Amino acid sequence: ATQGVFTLPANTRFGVTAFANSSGTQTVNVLVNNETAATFSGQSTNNAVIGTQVLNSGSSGKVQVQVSVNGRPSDLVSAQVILTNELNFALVGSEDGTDNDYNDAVVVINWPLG
Ligand SMILES: [Ca+2]
Ligand SMILES: [Ca+2]
Repeated sequence: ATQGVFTLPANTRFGVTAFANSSGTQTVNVLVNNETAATFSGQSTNNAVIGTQVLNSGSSGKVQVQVSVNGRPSDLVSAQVILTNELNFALVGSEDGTDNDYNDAVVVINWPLG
């Protein structure tokens, strides 16, 4: 199925944070309104934060995460969790290789902020 796409409440601030666990340099692209809204890049094998930023959900609430390593799109897994009907986590893992640890770039989106 389509992965890494999440519908957020409109005009809502959310945080997006990316970690790396791979030999390769990860390029995390965050699209709000089908237009690019933030880009994280970095390399780590120790869960290093390669980016963190607060964005606004925009008119449509459509937020998309895309991961590529060396210009090759990683395979994505994703899901959304809601705790006490109020605290939202949009979760993405990605695989750039063959071991299928899906942690090569990990992306968390959380809202609401404040
Ligand atoms: Ca991997
Ligand atoms: Ca890995």
